[PDB]
Amino acid sequence: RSNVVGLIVSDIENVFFAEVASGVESEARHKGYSVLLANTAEDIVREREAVGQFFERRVDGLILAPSEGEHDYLRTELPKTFPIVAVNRELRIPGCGAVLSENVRGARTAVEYLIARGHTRIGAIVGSAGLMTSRERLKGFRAAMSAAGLPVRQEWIAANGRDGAIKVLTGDRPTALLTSSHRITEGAMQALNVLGLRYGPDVEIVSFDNLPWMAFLDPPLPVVEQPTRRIGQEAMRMLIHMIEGTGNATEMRLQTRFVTH
Amino acid sequence: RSNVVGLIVSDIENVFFAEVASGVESEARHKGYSVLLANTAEDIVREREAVGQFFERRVDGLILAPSEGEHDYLRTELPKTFPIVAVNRELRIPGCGAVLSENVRGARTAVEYLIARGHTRIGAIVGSAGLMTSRERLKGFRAAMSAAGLPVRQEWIAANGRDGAIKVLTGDRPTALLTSSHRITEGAMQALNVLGLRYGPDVEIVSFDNLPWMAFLDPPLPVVEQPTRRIGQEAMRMLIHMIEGTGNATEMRLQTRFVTH
Repeated sequence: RSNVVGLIVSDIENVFFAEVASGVESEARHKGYSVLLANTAEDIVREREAVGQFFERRVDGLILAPSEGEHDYLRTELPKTFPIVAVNRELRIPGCGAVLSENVRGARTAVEYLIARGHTRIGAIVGSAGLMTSRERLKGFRAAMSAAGLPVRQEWIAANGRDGAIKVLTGDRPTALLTSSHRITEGAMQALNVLGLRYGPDVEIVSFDNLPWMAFLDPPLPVVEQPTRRIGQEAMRMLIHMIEGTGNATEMRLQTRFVTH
Repeated sequence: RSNVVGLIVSDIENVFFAEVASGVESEARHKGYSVLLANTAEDIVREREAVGQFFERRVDGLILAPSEGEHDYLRTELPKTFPIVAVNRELRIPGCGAVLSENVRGARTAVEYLIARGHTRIGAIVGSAGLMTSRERLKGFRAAMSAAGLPVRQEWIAANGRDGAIKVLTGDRPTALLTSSHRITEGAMQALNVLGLRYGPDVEIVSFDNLPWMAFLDPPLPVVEQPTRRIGQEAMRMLIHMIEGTGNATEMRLQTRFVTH
């Protein structure tokens, strides 16, 4: 009834979220909704403040890219009729929708690709260990390695992640890494030349997130592309259904695609 | 009096604008304003629709990253008392504030660096020829060349820019290029290997925008860093003054810094 929706993002400066936001804004606009923006910069205290601020302003609903931390307040501080849909990371709160990527499958595909190239010492640098995304991407890694009968040393796993990369690469160090996002891939690239190692001959990398600069390297960095704008567009579509009473909250898993270039 | 401000951005998916939006949102929040977001994707017809949409919702004012096109409709379709501050590109409408970078200075500094390295065949790939940013970044280039007594062939100038790069680099082609943003730098990188040329020994590059990937290259790509967050914060600060009657619209030029890595 107000035709305003609240979009709260954990990091607008990260291009993943910016493109999610573009899909949200494009859908809302096509349907005649306005979009209130808040950026939390991964601070849960700010996320809570924006939730309360957006609620008091009586937005019709919230699209939330959650920051790392507890989200129980959402279930006790808000009416059960206030529609929320999460992107990227799930809430695990009854009634809250989620639009999420197929992380397990994408990671398993990326790592198989490395295995098919002849890597056996393969590691993984992920972001914060507690996240749904880190957890599922790590899981895909383990499943690929397991199916190939390749053992995985825990010292090969780390949770920018430059320091993590630097630690796993100064170990029987891996010849290959799965990185869980473009920003971690940045930190891995920083670790290589901190350690004097050579992207390519010394270490190969498969990453999530399809950034143009990854294609400029030699070899081109293979990536798992996430359907960022579609995540945004579908969250807004599910939020609108919830608001106008034409549909339910659900967990939607969207396809990723492996790009080898 | 509503405590809502309209942020209209020409391309939220471009990291430049995402970081400006971040600065705007952080300053609005600190002052108890909310931010409605529109993304135009560089379409002036969408810009005008957002402006009208935001005005009818009675936002207190607008921060506008202008899309290329005519902006006189601002001056005729809005009350003179409606505060507007532009970022990145100026409006040239009486009463509208602007928060811009020091484009001439930063470009001259980057090109002088190339000249101090021993480049004499130096070109420039800029974005759309009309824009204030392209115009000023080109001017800085010419002033550096001039001061060094190095002649510039027009055919070294092009206004992604992959095609423009491909064109200037298949000419007495330059050994170095100024590129006017990270997105143009992507197109020049694309051109290099379309042409079979080598970043480095064949063509060097200085760019605006400080992206982490630029430092992974060999050599590292020197950049003119823009104060993106501060541009957003100050544009919001100016706009708030204008709304609460505590200050005036003006043109602010913000310091950029040259990063060689």
